[PDB]
Amino acid sequence: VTPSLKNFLGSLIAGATVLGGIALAITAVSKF
Amino acid sequence: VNIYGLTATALFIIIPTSFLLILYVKTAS
Amino acid sequence: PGLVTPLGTLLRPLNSEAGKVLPGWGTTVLMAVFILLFAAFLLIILEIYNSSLILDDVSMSWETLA
Amino acid sequence: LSTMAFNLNGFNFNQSVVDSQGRVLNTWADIINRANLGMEVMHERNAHNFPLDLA
Amino acid sequence: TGRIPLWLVGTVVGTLAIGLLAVFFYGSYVGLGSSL
Amino acid sequence: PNPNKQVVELNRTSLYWGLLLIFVLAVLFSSYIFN
Amino acid sequence: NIELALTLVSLVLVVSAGPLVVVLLSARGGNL
Amino acid sequence: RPFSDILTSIRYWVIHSITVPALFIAGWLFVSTGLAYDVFGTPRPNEYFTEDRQEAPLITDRFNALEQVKKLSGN
Amino acid sequence: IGTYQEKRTWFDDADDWLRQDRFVFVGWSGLLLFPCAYFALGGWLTGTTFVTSWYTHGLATSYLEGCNFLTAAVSTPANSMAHSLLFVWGPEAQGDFTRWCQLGGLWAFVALHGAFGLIGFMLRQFEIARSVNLRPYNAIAFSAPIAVFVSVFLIYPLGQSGWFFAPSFGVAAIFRFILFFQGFHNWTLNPFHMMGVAGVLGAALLCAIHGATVENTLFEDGDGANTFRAFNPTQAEETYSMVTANRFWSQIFGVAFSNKRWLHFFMLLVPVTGLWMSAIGVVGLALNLRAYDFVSQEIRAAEDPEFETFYTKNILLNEGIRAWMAAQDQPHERLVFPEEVLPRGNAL
Amino acid sequence: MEALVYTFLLVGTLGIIFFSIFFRDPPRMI
Amino acid sequence: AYGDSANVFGKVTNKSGFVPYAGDGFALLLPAKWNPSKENDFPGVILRYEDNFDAVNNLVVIA
Amino acid sequence: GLPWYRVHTVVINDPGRLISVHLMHTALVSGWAGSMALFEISVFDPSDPVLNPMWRQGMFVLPFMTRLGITQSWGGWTISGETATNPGIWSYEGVAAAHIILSGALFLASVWHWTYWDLELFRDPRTGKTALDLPKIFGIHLFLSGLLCFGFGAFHVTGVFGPGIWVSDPYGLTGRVQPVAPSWGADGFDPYNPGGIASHHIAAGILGVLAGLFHLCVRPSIRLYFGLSMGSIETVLSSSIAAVFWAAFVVAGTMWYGSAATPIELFGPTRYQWDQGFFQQEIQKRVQASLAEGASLSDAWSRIPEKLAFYDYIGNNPAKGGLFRTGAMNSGDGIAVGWLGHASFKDQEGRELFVRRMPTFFETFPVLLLDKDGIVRADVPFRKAESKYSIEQVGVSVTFYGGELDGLTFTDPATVKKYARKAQLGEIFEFDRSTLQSDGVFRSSPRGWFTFGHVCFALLFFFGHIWHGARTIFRDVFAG
Amino acid sequence: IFTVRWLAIHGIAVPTIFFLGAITAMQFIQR
Amino acid sequence: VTLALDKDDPAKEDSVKGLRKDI
Ligand code: CLA
Ligand code: CLA
Ligand code: CLA
Ligand SMILES: C=Cc1c(C)c2cc3nc(c4c5[nH]c(cc6nc(cc1[nH]2)C(C)=C6CC)c(C)c5C(=O)[C@@H]4C(=O)OC)[C@@H](CCC(=O)OC/C=C(\C)CCC[C@H](C)CCC[C@H](C)CCCC(C)C)[C@@H]3C
Ligand SMILES: CC(C)=CCC/C(C)=C/CC/C(C)=C/CC/C(C)=C/CC/C(C)=C/CC/C(C)=C/CC/C(C)=C/CC/C(C)=C/CC/C(C)=C/CC1=CC(=O)C(C)=C(C)C1=O
Ligand SMILES: CC1=C(/C=C/C(C)=C/C=C/C(C)=C/C=C/C=C(C)/C=C/C=C(C)/C=C/C2=C(C)CCCC2(C)C)C(C)(C)CCC1
Ligand SMILES: CC1=C(/C=C/C(C)=C/C=C/C(C)=C/C=C/C=C(C)/C=C/C=C(C)/C=C/C2=C(C)CCCC2(C)C)C(C)(C)CCC1
Ligand code: OEX
Ligand SMILES: [Cl-]
Ligand SMILES: [Cl-]
Repeated sequence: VTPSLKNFLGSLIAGATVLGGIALAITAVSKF
Repeated sequence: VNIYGLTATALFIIIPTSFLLILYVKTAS
Repeated sequence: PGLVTPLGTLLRPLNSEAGKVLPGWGTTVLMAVFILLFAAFLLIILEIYNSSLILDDVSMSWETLA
Repeated sequence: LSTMAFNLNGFNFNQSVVDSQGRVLNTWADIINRANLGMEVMHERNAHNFPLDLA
Repeated sequence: TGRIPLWLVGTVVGTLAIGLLAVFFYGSYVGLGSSL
Repeated sequence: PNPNKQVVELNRTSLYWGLLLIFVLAVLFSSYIFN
Repeated sequence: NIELALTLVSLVLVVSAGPLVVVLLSARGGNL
Repeated sequence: RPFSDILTSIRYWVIHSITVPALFIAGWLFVSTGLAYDVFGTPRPNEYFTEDRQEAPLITDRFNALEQVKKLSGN
Repeated sequence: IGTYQEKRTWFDDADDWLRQDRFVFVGWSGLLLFPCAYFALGGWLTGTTFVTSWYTHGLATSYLEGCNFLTAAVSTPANSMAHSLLFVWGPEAQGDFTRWCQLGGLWAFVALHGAFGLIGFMLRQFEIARSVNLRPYNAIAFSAPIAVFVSVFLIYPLGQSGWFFAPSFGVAAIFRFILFFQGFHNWTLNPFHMMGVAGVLGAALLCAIHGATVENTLFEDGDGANTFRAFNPTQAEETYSMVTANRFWSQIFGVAFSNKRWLHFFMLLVPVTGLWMSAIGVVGLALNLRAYDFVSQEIRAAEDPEFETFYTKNILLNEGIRAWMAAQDQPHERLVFPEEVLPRGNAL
Repeated sequence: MEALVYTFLLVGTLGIIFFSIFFRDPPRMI
Repeated sequence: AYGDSANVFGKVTNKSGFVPYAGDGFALLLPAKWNPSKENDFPGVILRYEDNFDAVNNLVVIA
Repeated sequence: GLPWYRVHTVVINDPGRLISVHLMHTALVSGWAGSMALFEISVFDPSDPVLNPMWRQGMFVLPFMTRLGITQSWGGWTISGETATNPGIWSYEGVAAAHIILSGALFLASVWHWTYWDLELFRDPRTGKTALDLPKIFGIHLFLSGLLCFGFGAFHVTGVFGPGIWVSDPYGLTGRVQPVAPSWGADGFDPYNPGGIASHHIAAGILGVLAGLFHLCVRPSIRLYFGLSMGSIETVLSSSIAAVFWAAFVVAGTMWYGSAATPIELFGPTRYQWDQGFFQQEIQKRVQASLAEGASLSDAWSRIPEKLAFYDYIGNNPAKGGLFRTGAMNSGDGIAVGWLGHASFKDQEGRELFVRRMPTFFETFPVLLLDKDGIVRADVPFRKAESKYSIEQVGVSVTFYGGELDGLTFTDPATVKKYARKAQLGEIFEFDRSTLQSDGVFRSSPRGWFTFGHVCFALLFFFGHIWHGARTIFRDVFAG
Repeated sequence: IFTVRWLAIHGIAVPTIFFLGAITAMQFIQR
Repeated sequence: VTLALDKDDPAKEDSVKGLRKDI
C-alpha cells in the first residue's frame, strides 16, 4: 500500500468517525 | 471587421428586434 | 383520450402503473450505502488525477501513453 | 478622492516589517508597490524630464 | 440585575475597548511592523 | 385542440426593455466583434 | 518612563472626570 | 434570560471575573513563552534568514516539500 | 404523515429536533453550514494571527510577524504544489501541522471549508424559506455570490498553473490580485467585467434611490418630527405614496416604476445578473482567453507611429505592471531582469 | 464604415430611450 | 521547536542600519535593507547586493 | 398571456407534444452536427498533416469524428495525409450526410407527435388522465443507456466490432485509431491510460443495465417519492440539469488538463506541456543522445522531427489566445511552412547562452540570454545609454543547426536579436501569413475553445438546476 | 448552562479573548 | 556542453526536470 493510499484510507476512517459523531450527537439531542 | 463582422452585428440588431416587434404587434392586436 | 395506436397499446403497460410507492424508506438505506461507496470512488479517481493519492501502478503522465 | 487630489495618498506600509538585523521582510503591500512602480515608470513616457513626479 | 447601572457597565467596557484599539495603533508605531 | 394552447404577451415596457437591451449589448460587443 | 507613567495617570483622572460627574449626579437623583 | 438581564446579573460578572482574565493572560503567555513560533512554525524575528540562505526560501519539490521546507527553515 | 400516515422513524426525531424553534435555526443544512463556516473563518483568523508565507510567497503575512489588519493575509500554497488539495494527511504535509501551515495548507482548508459553507448557507435559505412557505428568491439571489467565489477561487486557479495564482484571503492580497488581472488579463477591457461593474453600480443606485424615494414619499401617519415612530409593523396600507413617487420620477427622469413588485424584482435582478456576467469573464481569464487588445488599432499604431489612443496608453501601463512585479509576484519563475531590460519611461 | 455602424447603434439606443419617455404606455397604474 | 521566549519588552537586535559582512580578503558593512543579488554585471564579481526596491541602488565587489 | 420567458411551459403537461418538442431539438442538433462537419470538410486542407494539423486549421467537429475512427474522405484523402484508398460510406462527408438525413427524419417525427399528441399511452389507465411513470421511464431509459455504454466500450472501443479509438505516443509524434484492450487494473484509472476507456465503459455499462432493472422492478419509497417529488417532470429536469452541468465540468477539465480521450495531435498540445517543457525536454534529450553517440550538433538537430519541434512552440499553446481572436490558429501567425532549425546563441567568450522562454502568463516577455549556471549574460536592453548586457557588448552570435538555416551563422546584432525574440517563443518555424493574411497575434486551439464553452455552459446550468429545483421544492408557492 | 445558545456564545468569545491576549503581547515584541 | 537540465532550467525555470528532485 503506497503511503499516500494508507493516509487516504485513514482520512476516510476519520471522516466516517466525524460524521458518525454528528449522527450520535443529533440522535442523543433528539432522544432527549 | 470583415463582411462577417458587420453581418453578425446586423443580424444581432435585426433578428431579435423583428421578433420582439412581431410579439408586441400580435399582443397589441 | 383516443388515438389508440398499436405501438401505444404495446408500450401502454410500461406507463400503465404510476405513483405506486413502497411503504416506509424502502431501499433508501441501501441507496445511501451506494451513494457513500460511489463518493469514495470519485475521491480516489480525483486524488489520483490531483496526484494527492500517489499510486505505484498509475503513472499519471502523458508517458502513460508509452 | 478629493483628499488624494491634495497629495494625501493612502496608507504606505512599504518596508514596514524589518527582521532583527534590519533585513526588510516583504509583504503583500510591497508586492502592490512593485506594480505601482511599473505603472508610474510607464505613465507619460515622454512627459517627465525630472525624476520626482511632484506634479 | 440590580446594584449595577448597565449604562456604567457599557461606559466602562466601551472605554476598555477603546484602550485595546489604542494599544494596536501603539504597536503600529513600535516594535514589529513599525518600519524601524 | 390542445387545451394547453396559450398566447405569448409582450407589453410596451417589455418591448422597450428588449429593444434597449439588444441595442446596448450590440453597442458593447460591436467594438470587440470588429476587433 | 516616569513622564509617560504620570502622563497615563493624568489621562485616567481626566477621562474619569466626566463619568464621575454623571455617576455622582445619578446617585443623588440629580437632574441628568 | 435576555442578554441585558445577564449583562446585569452581577453573578454572571463574578463567574467571568476570573475565567475571562485567565483566557487573556493565557493568550499573552502563549506568545511571550514563544510557543506560538514553535506551534505554527512562524520564523522568529532572528531566524527569517539563515547563515546558509540569505534570501527568501522557495519550495520547488511538491512531494519532497516536507524535507525541503524543514531545510529552508534551517530545522 | 406523508398523506398516508406512516410510523415515526429516528429521522422524524432528528428532523423535529434540527427543525426546532431555537435561538438560531440549526435545521439540517446547519449540520454543514455551522461546522465548515466556523473552521473556515476560524482558520483565516488563526492564519492572519500566527502563520507565515515566508516559505510559500517569501512574504510576512501574520500579526505575529508584525503585519497589520490590512497587510495580514492567508497566502495561497506555493506554485510547486500546483492544484494539490494539500490535505494535512496529504503526501506533502504528511501529517505535520507546523509544516502543513508552512506549506500553505491553511489556505486550502479555509477555501474548501468556506466553499461548502456557502453551499450550506444557500441550502439554509431554501430550508428556512420552505418552512416559512415562501418562494426562495433570496437563495436564487445568493447564487451570484457563490458563482463569483467558484469562478475566482476555483475555476481560475484550476485553469492556471496552481492554487498559487488564486486570491489570497487578505485585504492587500485581494488588492495585488486585482492589479495582477489588469496588468496580465486587462480585466477592465473585458466586456463581461464591464457588465458586472454596471450591475454593482446600478444596484447601488437602485438601493439608494428606492430608500430615498420611499423615505421622502412617506405619508404623515404621526404627530411628531420622528417619522420612524409613525409606523405599525402589522400595518396594511403602504407607508409611502407610490403615486406621488411615480409622478416625481416621471417628470424628473422621464420614466418611473408603477408596479412595486416589478421595482423590487428589478432591484434583485440587476445585481445577480451583473455578478454572473463577471463570473463568465473570469472563466475566460482562467483559460487566458481575454480581450487584451484590439488588433485593428495595434496594427495601425505599429504601421503609423504617430497614431495613439488611451487604449494604446493602457497597453503600455500593463507592460510595466507585468515587468515590474513578475520577479517577486512569481518567485517560482525565478526571473532576474537586469534593470536595463525593464521598461522605464523618460526620467522617473 | 465601422464608425458609421457604431454611430447607428448609438443613435438607435437614444431613439429607444426617446419613445420610452414620450411614447411610453400611459401609466394608468399608480 | 527551540523554546525561545518572544522579545516582549526586550531590546532591538541591530539599529545601526548596516550588517557587517566578511568575504575573501575583503570586509565591509552592507546596508541592512539591501538584499543579495545574483547578477554578475562585470567579470570578477565576488559580492553583489541591491536595494529591496530600486535596483539602481546596488553594490558590486570585483576581485 | 404566458410571458416570453414562459412560452415553452405549454407542453409541461402534454407528454405527446413534449416528445415532439424534444424531437425538434434532437433534429436541430443532428443537423448542426452534419452541417458544421460538411463546412469544415469544405474548408479543410489535408495536404500538410505535420505543420498544418486539424487543430491548426481551426477544425472542431473533425477531431471528434477522427477520435472515434473516421479518417478517410470521399475526397480521396486520409486525415493521416495518405490517399483514401476506400473511404467507404463512413467517410467524413458520409457521416456528416447521415446526421443531416437523421435531422430531417426527426423533424417529420416531431410533426407527427405534435399533431397526434393525444395518445392513450400517455393517459393513465386507473384515472384516464395523462400521467407518466417517471420512476419506470428512468429505469427503461437507464437500461437502454447501459446497453449502449457497454457495447461501445466492448465493441467500438475494444475493436472486436467497432473500428477502435485514436491512440498516440506520449509526444503525439505518431498515433491513429487502433483497437484498445480494457486495462481492468489500478492503471485503468490513469487518465492517460487509453485501456481505461474500454474497461470503464464496459464496467459502467453492465452496472447501468443492472441499475436500470432495479428502477424498473423496485418501486420508489413512499417517503422518497414525496420527499423528492418523483411525480413532477420538473423534478427530473432539475436533477438532469445537475447531471449535465456536472459532466460538463468533468469533460472540460479532461480537455484542458489533457487525457487519452483528448489526443494532442487531434485537439492540439496542452498549455501545461509547455509550462513543464514536455516536448522541449524530449528534443534536448534525443539531441544530447545523438551528441553522446558522436553525431555533430547539425546531425542531432537534423534528427529532431519537425512535428516534435512544432509542438515546442508558444504559438501552439492553447492558453496563448484571445476571447475575440476568432479564426483558425493558422490565422494570426501564418501557415507553418518549415523549421528554420535549432538556434544556438553563444557569447564572444564562447559560453553557450540560453534564451529564457516566454511564460504563458506573459503576453510580452523581455529577451534574456542566461548561461547554464542560470546567470543572465546577455539581453536586449530597453535603455542603451549605458548597457551592461547589450547583445553588442556581449557579442552574441546565433548559429542554426538543422532545419532551413542549418549551418547558418549570424553575428549582425539586429539579425541575432530577431532570432532571439523568436527563440523565446520556442522552436523557430517559417510561417506563410499571406495566404490567410495573418494579423500577427496568437489564437487559442480548439482544445481551449471547447474547455471555455463547456465550462461556461456548466456554470450557467448550475443556475438552471437551482431555478428548476427551487420551483419543484416550492411548487406550492410558485403555483399560479 | 450548555445550550446551543451558550455553546455558540463561548464558541467565539473564549477563542477571541485568548487571541486578543496574544495580539497584545505581539504589540510589545522587539525585533 | 550543458546537461538537459542545465539547458531546460535556464530556458524554463519551471520545467518539470528543474522543478523535480530539487528536494
Ligand atoms: C434542457 C434544459 C432546459 C429546459 C428543457 C428548460 C425549460 C424551461 N425553462 Mg429553463 N433554464 C435552463 C435549462 C432548461 N430550461 C438553464 C440551464 C437555465 C440557467 C440559465 C435556465 C433558466 C431558466 C429561467 C430563469 C427560466 C426558465 C424557464 C423555463 C420554462 C419556460 C421556457 C421558456 O421560457 O420558453 C422559451 C422562450 C424563449 C424566448 C427563450 C429562447 C431564447 C433563447 C435564449 C434563444 C436560443 C439560444 C440557444 C439556441 C439556446 C440553446 C443553447 C445550447 C445549444 C447550448 C421551460 C419549461 C422559465 C420558467 O418560468 O421556468 C418554468 C424561467 O423564467 N429556465
Ligand atoms: C461550445 C461550442 C463551440 C466551440 C467551443 C467552438 C469553437 C470554435 N469555433 Mg464554432 N460554432 C459553434 C460552436 C462552437 N464553436 C456553433 C454552434 C456554430 C453554428 C453557428 C459554430 C460555427 C462556427 C463557424 C462558422 C466557425 C467556427 C469556428 C470555431 C473556431 C474558431 C474560434 C472561434 O469560434 O471564434 C471565437 C469565438 C468567440 C469570439 C465568441 C464570441 C463572443 C461571444 C459570442 C460574446 C458576444 C456577445 C454579443 C451579444 C454578441 C453580439 C454582438 C453584436 C455586436 C454582434 C473554434 C475552435 C471557425 C473555424 O475555426 O472554422 C472551422 C469558423 O469559421 N464555429
Ligand atoms: C475496472 C473498472 C473501471 C476502470 C478501469 C475505470 C477507470 C476510470 N474511470 Mg470509472 N467507473 C467505473 C469503473 C471503472 N472506471 C464504474 C463501475 C463506475 C460506476 C458506473 C464508474 C464511474 C466513473 C465516473 C463518474 C467517472 C469515472 C472516471 C474514470 C477515469 C478516471 C479519470 C477521472 O477521474 O476523470 C477526471 C477527473 C475527475 C472526474 C475528478 C473531478 C471530479 C469533480 C468533482 C467534477 C466537478 C464537478 C463540479 C460540479 C465542478 C465544480 C466546478 C469546479 C471548477 C470546482 C478512469 C480512466 C471519471 C471519468 O469519466 O473521466 C472523465 C469519472 O468522472 N468512472
Ligand atoms: C465584498 C462583497 C460581498 C460580501 C463580503 C458579501 C458577504 C455576504 N453576503 C451574504 C449574503 C448575500 N449576498 C447577496 C448578494 C450579493 N452579495 C454581494 C456582495 C458581497 N456579499 C453582491 C454584490 C450581491 C448582489 C448581487 C445575497 C442575495 C445574499 C444573502 O442571502 C446572504 C445574506 O443573508 O447576507 C446577509 C452573506 C452570506 C454569508 C454566508 O455564507 O454565511 C456563512 C458563512 C460562510 C459560508 C463563510 C464564507 C467563507 C468565505 C467564502 C471564504 C473565507 C473568507 C475569510 C474568512 C476572510 C477573507 C477576507 C479577505 C477576502 C479580505 C455574507 C455576509
Ligand atoms: C456620441 C455618443 C452617443 C457617445 C457616447 C458613447 C458612450 C459613452 C457609450 C457607452 C454606452 C453604454 C451605456 C455602455 C454600457 C454597456 C454595459 C456595461 C452594459 C451592461 C448591460 C447589462 C445587462 C449588465 C448586467 C447588469 C445589469 C442588469 C445592470 C442594470 C443596471 C440598471 C439599468 C440599473 C438602474 C439604472 C437606473 C438609472 C435606474 C432608475 C430607476 C428609476 C426609474 C427610479 C424611479 C423610481 C424609484 C422608486 O424607488 C420608486 C418608489 C418609484 C415609484 C420610481 O419610479
Ligand atoms: C484551521 C483548522 C481548525 C479550526 C481552527 C479555528 C476555528 C480557530 C478559531 C480561531 C478564532 C475564533 C480566532 C478569533 C479571532 C478574533 C480576534 C483576534 C478579535 C479581533 C478584534 C479586534 C482586534 C478589535 C479591535 C477594536 C474594534 C474595531 C472593535 C472593538 C474592540 C477594538 C476597539 C479593540 C480545526 C480545529 C478545524 C483543525 C484543522 C485546522
Ligand atoms: C427536412 C427533411 C430532409 C433535410 C433535412 C435537413 C437539411 C436537416 C439539417 C438541418 C440543419 C442545418 C440543422 C442545423 C441548425 C443550426 C444549428 C442547430 C446551430 C445553431 C447555433 C447555435 C445554437 C450557436 C449559438 C452561439 C453563437 C453563434 C455565439 C457563441 C455562443 C454560441 C456558439 C452558443 C431530408 C433530406 C433529411 C429528408 C427528410 C425531410
Ligand atoms: O498629468 Mn496626469 O499625471 Ca498626476 O503625476 Mn505628475 O502629473 Mn501627470 O504626472 Mn503622473
Ligand atoms: Cl499614460
Ligand atoms: Cl518633469
